[PDB]
Amino acid sequence: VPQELIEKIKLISPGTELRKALDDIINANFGALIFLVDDPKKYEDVIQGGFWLDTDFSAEKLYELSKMDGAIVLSEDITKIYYANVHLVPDPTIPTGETGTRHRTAERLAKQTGKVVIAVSRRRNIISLYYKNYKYVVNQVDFLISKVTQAISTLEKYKDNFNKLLSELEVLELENRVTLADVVRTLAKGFELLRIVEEIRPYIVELGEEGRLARMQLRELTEDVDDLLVLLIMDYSSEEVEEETAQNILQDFITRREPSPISISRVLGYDVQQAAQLDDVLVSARGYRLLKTVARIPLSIGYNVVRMFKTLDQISKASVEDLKKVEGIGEKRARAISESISSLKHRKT
Amino acid sequence: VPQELIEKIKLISPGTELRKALDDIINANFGALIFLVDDPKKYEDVIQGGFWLDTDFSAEKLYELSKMDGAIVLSEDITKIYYANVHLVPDPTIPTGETGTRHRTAERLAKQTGKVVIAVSRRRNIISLYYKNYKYVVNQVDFLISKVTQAISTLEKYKDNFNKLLSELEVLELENRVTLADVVRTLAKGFELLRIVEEIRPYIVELGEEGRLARMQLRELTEDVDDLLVLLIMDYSSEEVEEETAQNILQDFITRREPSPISISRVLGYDVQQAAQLDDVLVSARGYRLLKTVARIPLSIGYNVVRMFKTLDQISKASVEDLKKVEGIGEKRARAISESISSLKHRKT
Amino acid sequence: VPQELIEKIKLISPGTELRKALDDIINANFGALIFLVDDPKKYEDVIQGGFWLDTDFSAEKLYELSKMDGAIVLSEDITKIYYANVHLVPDPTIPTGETGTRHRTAERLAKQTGKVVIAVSRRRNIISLYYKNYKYVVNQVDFLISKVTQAISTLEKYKDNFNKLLSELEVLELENRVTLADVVRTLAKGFELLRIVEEIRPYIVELGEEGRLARMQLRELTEDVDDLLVLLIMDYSSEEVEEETAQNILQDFITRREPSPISISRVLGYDVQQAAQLDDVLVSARGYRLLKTVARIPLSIGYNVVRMFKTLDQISKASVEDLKKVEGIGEKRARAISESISSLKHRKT
Amino acid sequence: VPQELIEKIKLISPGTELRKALDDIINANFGALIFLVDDPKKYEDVIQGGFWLDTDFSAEKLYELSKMDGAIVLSEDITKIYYANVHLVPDPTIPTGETGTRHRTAERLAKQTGKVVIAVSRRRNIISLYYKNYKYVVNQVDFLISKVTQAISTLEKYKDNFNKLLSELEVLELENRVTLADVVRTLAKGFELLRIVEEIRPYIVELGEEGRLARMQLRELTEDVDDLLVLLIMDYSSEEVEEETAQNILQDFITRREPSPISISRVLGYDVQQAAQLDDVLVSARGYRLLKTVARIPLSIGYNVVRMFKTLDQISKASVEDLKKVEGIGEKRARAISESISSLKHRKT
Ligand SMILES: Nc1ncnc2c1ncn2[C@@H]1O[C@@H]2COP(=O)(O)O[C@H]3[C@@H](O)[C@H](n4cnc5c(N)ncnc54)O[C@@H]3COP(=O)(O)O[C@H]2[C@H]1O
Ligand SMILES: Nc1ncnc2c1ncn2[C@@H]1O[C@@H]2COP(=O)(O)O[C@H]3[C@@H](O)[C@H](n4cnc5c(N)ncnc54)O[C@@H]3COP(=O)(O)O[C@H]2[C@H]1O
Ligand SMILES: Nc1ncnc2c1ncn2[C@@H]1O[C@@H]2COP(=O)(O)O[C@H]3[C@@H](O)[C@H](n4cnc5c(N)ncnc54)O[C@@H]3COP(=O)(O)O[C@H]2[C@H]1O
Ligand SMILES: Nc1ncnc2c1ncn2[C@@H]1O[C@@H]2COP(=O)(O)O[C@H]3[C@@H](O)[C@H](n4cnc5c(N)ncnc54)O[C@@H]3COP(=O)(O)O[C@H]2[C@H]1O
Repeated sequence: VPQELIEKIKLISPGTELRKALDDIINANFGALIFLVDDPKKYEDVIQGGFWLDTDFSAEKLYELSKMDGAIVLSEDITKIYYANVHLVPDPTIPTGETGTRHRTAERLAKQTGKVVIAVSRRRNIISLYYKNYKYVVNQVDFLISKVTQAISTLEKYKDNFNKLLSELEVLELENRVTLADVVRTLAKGFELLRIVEEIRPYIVELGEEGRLARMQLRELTEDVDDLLVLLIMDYSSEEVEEETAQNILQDFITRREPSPISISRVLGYDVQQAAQLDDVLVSARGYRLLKTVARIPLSIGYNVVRMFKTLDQISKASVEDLKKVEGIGEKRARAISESISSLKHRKT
Repeated sequence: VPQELIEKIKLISPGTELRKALDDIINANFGALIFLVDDPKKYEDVIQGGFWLDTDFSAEKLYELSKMDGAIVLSEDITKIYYANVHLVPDPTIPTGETGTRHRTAERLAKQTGKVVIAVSRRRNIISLYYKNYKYVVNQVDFLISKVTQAISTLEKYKDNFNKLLSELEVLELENRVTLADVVRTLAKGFELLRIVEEIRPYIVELGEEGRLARMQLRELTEDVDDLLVLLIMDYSSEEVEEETAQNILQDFITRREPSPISISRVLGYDVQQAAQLDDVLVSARGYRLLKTVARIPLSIGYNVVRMFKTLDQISKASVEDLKKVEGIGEKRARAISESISSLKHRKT
Repeated sequence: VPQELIEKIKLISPGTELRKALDDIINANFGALIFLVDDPKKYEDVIQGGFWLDTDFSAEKLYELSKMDGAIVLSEDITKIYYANVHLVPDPTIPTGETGTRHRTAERLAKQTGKVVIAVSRRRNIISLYYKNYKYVVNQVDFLISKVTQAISTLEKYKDNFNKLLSELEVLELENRVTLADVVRTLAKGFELLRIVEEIRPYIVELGEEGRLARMQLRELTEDVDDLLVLLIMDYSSEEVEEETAQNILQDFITRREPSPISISRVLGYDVQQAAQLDDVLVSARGYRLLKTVARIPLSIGYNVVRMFKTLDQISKASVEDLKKVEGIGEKRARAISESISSLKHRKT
Repeated sequence: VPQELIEKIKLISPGTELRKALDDIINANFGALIFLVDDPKKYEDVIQGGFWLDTDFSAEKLYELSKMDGAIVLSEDITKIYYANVHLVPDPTIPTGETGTRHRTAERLAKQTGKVVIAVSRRRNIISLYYKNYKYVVNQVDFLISKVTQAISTLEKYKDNFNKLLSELEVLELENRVTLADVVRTLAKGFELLRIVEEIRPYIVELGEEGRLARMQLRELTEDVDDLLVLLIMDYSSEEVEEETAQNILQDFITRREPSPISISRVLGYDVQQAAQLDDVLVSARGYRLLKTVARIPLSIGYNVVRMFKTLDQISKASVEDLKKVEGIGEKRARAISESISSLKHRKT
């Protein structure tokens, strides 16, 4: 959805004065045809009759004016009401796939002028926004909340399964018994979880102010998921991979590519044919995930540790003395690494 | 519910153009009587007057036409609108249990012609679909979402209890202190959980496109439950049982038979009279569940392991050398089996 | 709420044909005044004019008849429609606190005849049922579902807190460091949880068929809570207490008495003044809870074990030989008791 | 929101007879203009015509009277209905930002008389309450329940994350490996959780009787959170801090100040510049949290223990003999402290 169009959508999103007025118009079953222009004098060819108002905008004024037949003309920033009860006359030759005089008029005028035109039928509760060659149907909050609440509840389920796969993989990592199947399975669920987030995003935006709690819920649920997926990619990719490259891997599986077993294993650098082979491939974590998230060791410094010990397994066997031989690790970071790992092994395994 | 009827239901399920039109008809309180035929010329005996249109179908056209009294005649694939404002005259002698001219007309015409007839009253919000001798009442999405959301919330509860019973049984299995009561109790909850899924299924289908999130939620919640139940049956049945036979046991308790303690113990091969005897019967897991789900050993190969060690208890005491004496188990699978079991015992017990 | 009245409520609960008709009447904004009698000939003094029908009842017939002014007279079992469009004339001297002719008429007639009278106003969506001197207002399903869904969600919260208190008490029990405060705190939450269940019960009943999922949810959530509370009472009461007596203690705190710290400690047999003293009183579990729920030892036999070992602490130190000296405990039950306890200590502590 | 205004809001909150009447007025689309005064005789200058009633108030009476045009005059405590169908004539010169005769009249009269004036338009479902220079818009229960249910669901998410941070910090505390980052992160989530509670509070109040379940849910979810945050502040502040001072720290971050890392660390007494330095600062718990919440040692006595051992780490190494050297700790409290700590270390680490 183009950004130039997303900007216009904000104009009638829950929270704005304009939307408050449109909600009331809908509740009263009045119809509405609103034309947003900047220079009223320049549309004497498409705007006919009505009353010249040139007054300050307000939700109550718009509502009251919508009681009359015809269209209302507002300024682009919704600060002035220019005309009311006007007859809009766009070029009849302009193609339109709309039905009815009001919507056909709205699409034609928007295409002809490159301006925003809002239409509301008397019987229905949707707001149709036309801008240039675009058409966006805005829904009432109740419909949006139902979809968003369902999506969140769905996300909770995926997240619960992600957490179980993660704790299981954690045990396998600490014991160095991880297979490519385990890794890919965890990444797959992580990619599916973030995809759901991406798909509900437009619903959230459209909710405007009414989407505050929904946003907070999405944040609490998916907080550090992205980072976690990036660290897993770095820890299990066939060959050393830069963080940015890992983040790009993530972005691709979250939008373009499809998170299938073989496909994920393929992008990780493993030449696998059948998904049954995944259980056959053994892999050892580099150690980034634990070093950063648990030992609180910056990636730039974690590279150094991996460069020397190569795997988490070796890192877990290294003494403080051993660890201090690494650039960037003093008695403090050496203790943190050593202690955080020995603590997890004892508690988890 | 016959499949030939489920096909017709899809025609007016959320997502289709036809349903979009019917939703609008309902919202406007217009009534509707739609007849779906393939060869319009062949019904001159039941179709009278009106206007011959023979035009391409669209939701807006259907809606506009429903403003007139009478019936609308569409093509079976909903691509053409043949007539509008017609008088439908089915045989008056045909039996009908419907009330009112419109619904009695619809049921008679559907029975007389073997075709689909859709009726909508002006005052109510349900869609009545008649086909041959069938009648299916389709509900609005809001009603369906309420029932489905409740069922899912209910499933979450059953699943939480299933998970607790499973972790408890896991401890008992690793310690070899399982009784027939423990097994049957876990299977019972598992059968009750899947039954709920089966009962909400028609609601999900009827939701059409609006049932996407609901489906994803059901999948995340019951993902590997079926497999798990089949493996339990294989591990605790009185005598060795094939997977297919286990899957058939599952299908029966999920639809036909009732998951009562004694009944489940009976089908497992145990001659028990009172449910109080279940706590008295000791049983030892064959080992399939752990071998497949944890060691990732294919059932065909797990049979071999069980054939030799007979029980999970013995399998847990076998060394890698011991395990490698089995056909299909090399140093890799022997390690996986041995390590995965010793890890669970240490962590869980 | 009297049972004789609960019986009449069932007549118009979701699921019945009568309620289906009333729902439609409400949806159409028609009013309704229904009189349920067994012998129509015997009310010529309160029933005037209208049409004598004496026909079989059906939802559609009732609905159609409600289009006329006046009242409808049905048979008590809702199988016949006796009159329609009648004028009901109860004694004007009978006291009534209702407003409007229809509701004042309904209450007077119900009091005068001891029969059921149902009233529905044209503008509102509630069903008012009058029977003798009772009046019950039945609500639409949507209102009931909202309250019930909220209550269940609330129960989930109390249950989560109950579970945390229980696992904490479990640790304390296995270690024999329980104080009267710990016990009372757990019982209090358990009494509050079951009370909520008792308060939502009428809402559930009133939901009729539409309350199936709600019931299943309440069952899964509070399944073995009652038993658990009874066993705790038996394990921590100051002096040995019979099961029935424990169940009566439970029933009282779930309805009559208020679950306050001191009050619960008082009824347990402990003479405590301030709630601050609770942390000062040390108590040792008899062992019933663990013996029955974990070792699967019947209470009649558990009494024997307690009679000899006195406390769970001693029971946990007893060998199989020691345990077998008890009446009712053989090598099987001795092993179960010994093994189940040693397993919990190892896993939990 | 001023308390003098909150008092007036209660007058029309769900549960009151007045609100029951207003809900009905709204459902019937009747309008309403209600004036609440104590001495009717004293407003002959703003009250004109209508009917003098001087009768007892009831919901049905108010409803019936609202069918007439004009205003209704009630007594301040809602016990009497003084006038009906009156013309209200407040001073036209008084400033008003309202639209329409009814709302402009209501705001003017409330400002002019310092009394409560309630306005309801025929088309909308909100109740507008005017009092002196205040204006409060009351919403229907369905709107409030949706917001409250969302907020609670959001709180559940924050609480789940708080619990995970707490268990993680618990491990770090028992092992004495806590950094200022860990502490601040936990406090931040705790401050964000309580803030949400504070923001939903007005919605809860406005729900009146319909907010009972909502309140119970908020209580179960945030039960001992405040105490826990206060104890953390006491355990990790740079210098010894009194409980009251800790509670004041809490109140500030829950309303005035913003819970940002550096800001929280700053108020704790640590001179930190960048949030990256937090991971660099090591801190040791005083021991209050564990002493009070786990050992059940009063803060007044816990001060003594800390005064001597200084840190939880030292407290965990102290023998019963060592602990008994402290004022206020006998064999009982010494055992509780020693045993509760050794139990946590064994179970958690
Ligand atoms: N060129 C044409 N071709 C065929 N029929 C025509 C027509 N012009 C007017 N009508 C018929 O008259 C109806 C009502 O016209 P009206 O101006 O009151 O009431 C109108 C008007 O207030 C507004 N509206 C529609 N087009 C407009 C425009 N170009 N400019 C300003 N307002 C418009 O929307 C209302 C409803 O529109 P709707 O089509 O549902 O309803 C239309 C339509 O059935
Ligand atoms: N054979 C008969 N016996 C008794 N009464 C008769 C009748 N034929 C017509 N009516 C009376 O006239 C009403 C309205 O007829 P209408 O054609 O406008 O309005 C009709 C019509 O547009 C449509 N409809 C019903 N039957 C139809 C049919 N066989 N073919 C096409 N349209 C039909 O449904 C609308 C409402 O039907 P509804 O029964 O509620 O309402 C009926 C009914 O009360
Ligand atoms: N004794 C009386 N005193 C004062 N006013 C009187 C009255 N009798 C009749 N009315 C006035 O006439 C209105 C409509 O009478 P209606 O019979 O059409 O329409 C009635 C009638 O169909 C039904 N209904 C009420 N009482 C009934 C009864 N005793 N028997 C059968 N039907 C009754 O409920 C409808 C609405 O009742 P509602 O009171 O709202 O509306 C009443 C009321 O304002
Ligand atoms: N001074 C004035 N300036 C301009 N127009 C005037 C006016 N006085 C009356 N009207 C016009 O008459 C309409 C209806 O008057 P009404 O008394 O029936 O019906 C009224 C009345 O029952 C009530 N209401 C409004 N102001 C009131 C007041 N000061 N005292 C008592 N009742 C009032 O609210 C109803 C609707 O008010 P609404 O303004 O929507 O509708 C008003 C308005 O369009």
